[PDB]
Amino acid sequence: MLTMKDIIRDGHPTLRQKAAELELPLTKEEKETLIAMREFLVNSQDEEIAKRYGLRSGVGLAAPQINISKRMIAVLIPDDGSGKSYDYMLVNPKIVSHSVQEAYLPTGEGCLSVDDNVAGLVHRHNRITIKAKDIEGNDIQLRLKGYPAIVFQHEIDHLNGVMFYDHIDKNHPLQPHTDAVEV
Ligand SMILES: O=C(O)C[C@@H](Cc1ccccc1)C(=O)SCC(=O)c1ccccc1
Ligand code: NI
Repeated sequence: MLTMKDIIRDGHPTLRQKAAELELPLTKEEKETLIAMREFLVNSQDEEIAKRYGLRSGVGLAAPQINISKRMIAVLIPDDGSGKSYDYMLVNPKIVSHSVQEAYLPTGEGCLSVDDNVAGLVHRHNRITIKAKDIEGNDIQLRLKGYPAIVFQHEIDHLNGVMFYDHIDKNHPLQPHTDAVEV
């Protein structure tokens, strides 16, 4: 199983690479790492197993963060109120379309690869559409609004070597952009 000593840290140059597109079907090794990625999130969201392996809680993980410069991500966003959950393992994900309307988390964002908390808003597209491949090479099209949209944008950002904190306005970090929804 993956643990925190697998996650590489801010300053590591793999995080600033642009990750390569995978050929299909995937290799057994590639499937294993994507499955594990998911298992990490699951594990980090169990209070006992996180206690035991000192896992920080995660809802998203990009392969670059375990130092694998390939275009795959996992997302595991448990129910939390509404009856929507999000358990996706995606290969070569791509945002094909999005809203003009931006959204943001009022308390900013976090990143497993980052150890300081960093205050500042990260404006994102409130709605998105992603085309991707699943772990068996079948086709996925996701329509996402709100928190999931942000989460998946966060992880996609990782594949282009973009960190959430690059989106912070230097001089007015807590200033909402006009007409942006708070999530
Ligand atoms: O480090 C990562 O890339 C994963 C990260 C992504 C993230 C996206 C959008 C906003 C904040 C962070 C996290 O999953 S941080 C953990 C988290 O937000 C959480 C987990 C369980 C319960 C409540 C919150
Ligand atoms: Ni991150």
